[PDB]
Amino acid sequence: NIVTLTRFVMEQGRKARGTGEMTQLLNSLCTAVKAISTAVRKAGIAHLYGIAGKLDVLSNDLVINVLKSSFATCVLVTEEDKNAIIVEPEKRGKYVVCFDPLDGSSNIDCLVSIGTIFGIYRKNSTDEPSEKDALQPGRNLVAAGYALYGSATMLVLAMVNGVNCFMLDPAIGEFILVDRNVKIKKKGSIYSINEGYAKEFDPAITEYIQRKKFPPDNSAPYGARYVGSMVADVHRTLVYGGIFMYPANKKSPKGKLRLLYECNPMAYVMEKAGGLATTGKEAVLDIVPTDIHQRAPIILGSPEDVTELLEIYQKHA
Amino acid sequence: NIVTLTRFVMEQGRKARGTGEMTQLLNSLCTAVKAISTAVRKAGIAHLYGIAGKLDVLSNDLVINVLKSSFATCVLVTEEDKNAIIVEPEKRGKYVVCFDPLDGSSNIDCLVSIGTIFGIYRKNSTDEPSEKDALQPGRNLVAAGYALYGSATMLVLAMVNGVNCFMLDPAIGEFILVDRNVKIKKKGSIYSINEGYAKEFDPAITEYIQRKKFPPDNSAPYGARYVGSMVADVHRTLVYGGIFMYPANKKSPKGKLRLLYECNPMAYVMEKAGGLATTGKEAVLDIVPTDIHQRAPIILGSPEDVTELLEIYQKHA
Amino acid sequence: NIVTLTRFVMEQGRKARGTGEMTQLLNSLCTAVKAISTAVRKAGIAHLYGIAGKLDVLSNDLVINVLKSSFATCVLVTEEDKNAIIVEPEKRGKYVVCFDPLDGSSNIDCLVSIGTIFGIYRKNSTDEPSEKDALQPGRNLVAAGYALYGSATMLVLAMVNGVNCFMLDPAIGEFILVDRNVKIKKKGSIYSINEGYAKEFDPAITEYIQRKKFPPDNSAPYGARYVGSMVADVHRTLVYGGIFMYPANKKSPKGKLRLLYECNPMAYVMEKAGGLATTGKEAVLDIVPTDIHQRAPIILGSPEDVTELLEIYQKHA
Amino acid sequence: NIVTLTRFVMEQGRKARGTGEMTQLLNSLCTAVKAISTAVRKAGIAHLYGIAGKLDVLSNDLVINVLKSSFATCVLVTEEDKNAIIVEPEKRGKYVVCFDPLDGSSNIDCLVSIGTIFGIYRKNSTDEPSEKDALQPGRNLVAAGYALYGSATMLVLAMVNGVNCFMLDPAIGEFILVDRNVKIKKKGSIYSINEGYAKEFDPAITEYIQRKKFPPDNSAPYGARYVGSMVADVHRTLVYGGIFMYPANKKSPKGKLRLLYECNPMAYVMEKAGGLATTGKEAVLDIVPTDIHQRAPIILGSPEDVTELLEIYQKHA
Ligand SMILES: Nc1ncnc2c1ncn2[C@@H]1O[C@H](COP(=O)(O)O)[C@@H](O)[C@H]1O
Ligand SMILES: Nc1ncnc2c1ncn2[C@@H]1O[C@H](COP(=O)(O)O)[C@@H](O)[C@H]1O
Ligand SMILES: Nc1ncnc2c1ncn2[C@@H]1O[C@H](COP(=O)(O)O)[C@@H](O)[C@H]1O
Ligand SMILES: Nc1ncnc2c1ncn2[C@@H]1O[C@H](COP(=O)(O)O)[C@@H](O)[C@H]1O
Ligand SMILES: O=P(O)(O)OC[C@@H]1O[C@H](COP(=O)(O)O)[C@@H](O)[C@@H]1O
Ligand SMILES: O=P(O)(O)OC[C@@H]1O[C@H](COP(=O)(O)O)[C@@H](O)[C@@H]1O
Ligand SMILES: O=P(O)(O)OC[C@@H]1O[C@H](COP(=O)(O)O)[C@@H](O)[C@@H]1O
Ligand SMILES: O=P(O)(O)OC[C@@H]1O[C@H](COP(=O)(O)O)[C@@H](O)[C@@H]1O
Ligand SMILES: [Mn+2]
Ligand SMILES: [Mn+2]
Ligand SMILES: [Mn+2]
Ligand SMILES: [Mn+2]
Ligand SMILES: [Mn+2]
Ligand SMILES: [Mn+2]
Ligand SMILES: [Mn+2]
Ligand SMILES: [Mn+2]
Repeated sequence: NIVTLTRFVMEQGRKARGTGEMTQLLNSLCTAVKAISTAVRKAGIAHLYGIAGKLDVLSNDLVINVLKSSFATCVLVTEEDKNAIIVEPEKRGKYVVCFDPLDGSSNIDCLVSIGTIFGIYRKNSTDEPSEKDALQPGRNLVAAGYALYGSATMLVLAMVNGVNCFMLDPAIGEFILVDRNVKIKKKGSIYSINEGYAKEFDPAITEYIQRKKFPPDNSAPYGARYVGSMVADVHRTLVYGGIFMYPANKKSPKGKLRLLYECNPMAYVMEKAGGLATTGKEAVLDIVPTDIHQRAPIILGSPEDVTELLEIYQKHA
Repeated sequence: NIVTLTRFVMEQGRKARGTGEMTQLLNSLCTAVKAISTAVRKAGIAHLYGIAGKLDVLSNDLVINVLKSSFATCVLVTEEDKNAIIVEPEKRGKYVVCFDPLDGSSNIDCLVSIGTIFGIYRKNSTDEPSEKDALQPGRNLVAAGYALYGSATMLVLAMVNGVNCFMLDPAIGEFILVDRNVKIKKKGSIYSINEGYAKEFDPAITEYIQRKKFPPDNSAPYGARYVGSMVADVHRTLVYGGIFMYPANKKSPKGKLRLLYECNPMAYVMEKAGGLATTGKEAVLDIVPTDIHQRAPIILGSPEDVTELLEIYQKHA
Repeated sequence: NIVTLTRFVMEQGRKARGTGEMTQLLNSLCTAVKAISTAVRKAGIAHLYGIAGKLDVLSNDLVINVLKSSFATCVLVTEEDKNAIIVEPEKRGKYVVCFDPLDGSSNIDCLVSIGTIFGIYRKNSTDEPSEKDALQPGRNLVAAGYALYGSATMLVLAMVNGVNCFMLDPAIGEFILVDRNVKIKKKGSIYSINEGYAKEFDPAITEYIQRKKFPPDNSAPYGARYVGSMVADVHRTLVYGGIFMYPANKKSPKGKLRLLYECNPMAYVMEKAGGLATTGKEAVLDIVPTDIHQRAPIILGSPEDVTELLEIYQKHA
Repeated sequence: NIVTLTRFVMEQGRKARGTGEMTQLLNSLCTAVKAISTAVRKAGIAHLYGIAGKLDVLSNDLVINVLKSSFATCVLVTEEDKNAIIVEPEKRGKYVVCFDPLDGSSNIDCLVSIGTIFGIYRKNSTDEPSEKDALQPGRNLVAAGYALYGSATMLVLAMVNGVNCFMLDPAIGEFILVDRNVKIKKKGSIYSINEGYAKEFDPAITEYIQRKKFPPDNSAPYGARYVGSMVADVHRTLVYGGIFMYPANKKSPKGKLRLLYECNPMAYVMEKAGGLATTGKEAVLDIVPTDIHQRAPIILGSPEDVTELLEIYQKHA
């Protein structure tokens, strides 16, 4: 028998004996992702083209409104907003959601895969809700995941007991569990980084890449892929294995990727799947935020590949 | 005042005083592509998962039957078929069609952007049609193009008069003309190649790559992108500018990409767009095929970038 | 802020402090209706028509499998099955569902509106579940409603606190609450019956109809409508007002419509909306079943119209 | 070996050595109907309901702009417009098109089946186009038909060679030919009329109705059906057989149905299908219009049923 995301979430919330506050939140997210998927695939575009009678601003408004109406949140952090968003008391819930409504928005014009990233924290210090409430290490995540709008739409949800992937059936608007308890390969054979910044890479990265192209033991070099869309690159890593890197350089001394809504959620997903997610010096999830839009270096993927690179880092210390 | 593919193809058939056989063909292509797009986004997967108690193969069948049902074709060449398909004399038309029904199939599991590529030739001769009718240099192409199933489904059609882009509106099942008479940029800022093969590159490629990462005139380096699906990489090249490369290496000293249904259509779109497509030695469209599944090295993109690499190819000539 | 069926159901289940067993059941139904709607609108028909590579049997299999997997039911009664269906212990829940998967199936060939009807009972006598468990008067319904596949798809759900209508947005696969706490007009102006059986009508009906066409006080006669699909006729009644009748005659001495899955659910819906639902002699909901496929005469609609007819019945007694 | 509307219309244009102007027109109609169908099934309603913070009018605009964008029309007559629409000489073609963009609009709130009706005339004359160009008897129709938005969306197209039915596959946005060269039954078993007007009927209608309920030769009575939407009632008549009637009464001694865009197209489809369409006195197609919004009585359906009533009309002549 088939398993939909709606059934799964509910069953899990029943086992966890929750009051159903999180369940509603996860039901709101799902509805939000289906709506973004539809707009991304361009339904109704003929109307812009005069059969007479913006995509990340819309996506932002969809996540915000749908999360608010779930009555399960109190603090919202969007890549698109400068400050955290405090929900009105009338709609307050106990959850804090950090999300990137549409990641890889430069790529929209080229029809490159894009996605939505989200991380959910439980408000802990019960004071008037505020920004500080979102400043929690990723180790404190109740749930995280992402929706990828690629050749098909997929939702990857990670929670304490594992990672699960749901495929969207757009004919009936239901996500079907297609992969249960996902685990990443120990060792991969694809590395993914923008080599256009080779001139600014630290020595460890430099040595790593060279080791991938020209392996000491004459083995096969790793294949290279770099879609340029984090959700897409990270999704291929999780599913196929390998390592993804966006280390610090010059144009980004602390990395380009934001911690709250890009790095933490993917680090969480990777960890539950049996992979590693480091900064080069430290685990991404243990970092204590100081700014909601903070950036952080990130290297994630199969444990052996990440370990190997980490060995090289120590070597240059 | 909206232009749909169906309206466009008809007007063009009228201006060219065609008998309507090529229009019927292009209409059948539009229909096959809409059908493939739908199976790619997974409409109906719930049934596979028992809601009531391959893709590469389905795509081939869709194109083949839809094309045959057009009564405008005599010879069909597919990446999936060892031998060329000769049409039943009952449905035999005068067009030769070369296609790759689903390119990037290995990427399906990762949900990377995939696509369909086709090149149309007019049967030149008067004897029984045969494989030999497809063996024409790409310079003889009547029409060529591709459909990209990415975040949105797009059809790019190139003919003598130029290149046009049609976005699929999945709500009404109609391709809408969104970019007319497209021209690639003279010079881009992105290079695209699988650097996992560095060990295998000839000295000209190696030096070019080096010039892009460490510019000798101290100009900003190029960004790197390599989705891993030709249609996706080329489509980004066409719209954003830059260069795409898949030169020869241990993986066949002859290149990986197939000439008839991958390189030619793309070389044809590029040239019509004001760009270049070369093997490093000769222009792709001028190669006289000798085998329907003949591979060939290819470099395409903005003219200035392609000419720069051609010069390096000279310097090592 | 918008309200989806998924949110609404959950919120209601939280207020009712249910263990979430019914909530899952209602979530399963919703998924089932979206799947039937898609098949009814003919998605994928091109495949039957050879773009190379039953509707009530399918609908039946969809309801059954989806209800079973909800783990919330123990007894299923379908118009399509001779005997009640006893769920395996592994999947048992406390609910009994009586449904007509696709009503108005003759009408399929003519594209006439069709629908799904369902009534839900709570297993009371806790013995090994069986048919007798379904033999409960409709007054014992926990929930009932229907999905109408007309110009648009709608789900009408009735429960103890009222009637609510949800419109299906097929772009995102979500039912949106569009009408809250529905109440029928006191008096209507449309009567609906198959006058083709005039020769077999009892005197009361005969007098009623004649009173509608030739009103004693020279008022405007009632308009007449008779789609021939109960869900469609009953839905226009509920929404617009009036009276619907399928009384006993000769070819059907006890009426044609079945009590468990056609009469009870619509009587329940009508009652919560402030309308009446009689047999001519008695209220439909108070009848105690003796057979699962039992038939029963039915007259329902606005209270004044039904009362008026009931007065006439008493008159001929 | 599947036939899509687009393929069919093209082949027919080719067999008739058309210049392709009528084909462009029929293609624009197919596109408008797909667009209307989508707005009817409510795709996107979630937006109306604030998911991110008329129908009659939208339908008119869709048909009007899509038709004008065809460059095959000079005069457009719509039920919604007081005056005929004269096309800008820049887009002026030679076709006159009469349509009711959304028939049964009052039924929208009840979700009853609704439809689009059109009749196409060839402008016969050489002076400035005007309203007067639409005033041709229906016998002069080049093409006529309708789209029914019911449980599935169907397009019925009638031309000189016959009547064909195309079912819309909303998954790929393509009409598929499912019923070829349709012929109505000689005699049916269903009559369709609004008996709420009994008080107003002329003696011929009254007697006929009486013959159907109480057959003088003791044969089975006719079943009654009256959805209340012409396209729905007529479409059922065409496919299942029988008779449909909307004679004159207090509601205009001239009938309710409009001649140019409701009666003629339907009379034309019926006649091409081997049936009859009469006002009781004359055939509908032979009436010479005098006003674009001229109403006319109509009776159509199986020939034997229509001839029986015509005889009664004689008996009271
Ligand atoms: N849908 C669910 N899936 C997984 N865990 C859940 C679910 N619902 C609740 N829980 C867990 O129970 C806690 C409290 O639930 P709640 O009352 O809904 O806020 C959450 O923070 C989770 O830790
Ligand atoms: N739809 C069309 N678009 C562009 N060119 C066309 C079209 N139809 C025909 N032509 C051209 O006219 C030639 C003959 O058309 P045909 O008679 O249909 O085989 C083609 O090979 C093209 O060169
Ligand atoms: N989704 C809901 N909507 C309305 N009432 C509910 C809901 N869930 C539970 N209830 C009520 O609570 C009872 C027991 O709930 P349950 O434990 O889910 O079986 C049901 O039989 C209803 O009476
Ligand atoms: N697609 C078509 N289907 C059927 N008949 C057509 C078609 N196109 C043209 N014809 C016929 O040929 C005539 C002239 O066509 P046209 O030159 O396109 O205006 C029409 O008025 C019809 O009588
Ligand atoms: O548009 P966003 O939200 O800023 O995302 C762009 C990000 O940019 C990274 C790649 O940027 P580079 O061009 O520097 O490689 C990705 O992996 C992220 O998706
Ligand atoms: O379409 P195909 O026949 O399945 O081939 C996939 C191709 O493979 C190339 C990538 O190959 P590498 O892994 O060798 O870079 C792409 O650029 C093309 O999409
Ligand atoms: O196909 P079903 O499930 O038997 O439904 C037909 C029923 O039949 C009634 C009308 O039948 P008559 O032809 O006797 O009026 C409706 O109101 C019901 O929908
Ligand atoms: O399409 P319109 O202009 O809105 O008219 C609706 C029509 O109205 C007739 C029904 O009228 P009565 O209520 O008078 O039977 C139908 O048969 C037609 O669909
Ligand atoms: Mn963003
Ligand atoms: Mn981002
Ligand atoms: Mn292929
Ligand atoms: Mn290929
Ligand atoms: Mn049934
Ligand atoms: Mn039934
Ligand atoms: Mn109208
Ligand atoms: Mn009308």
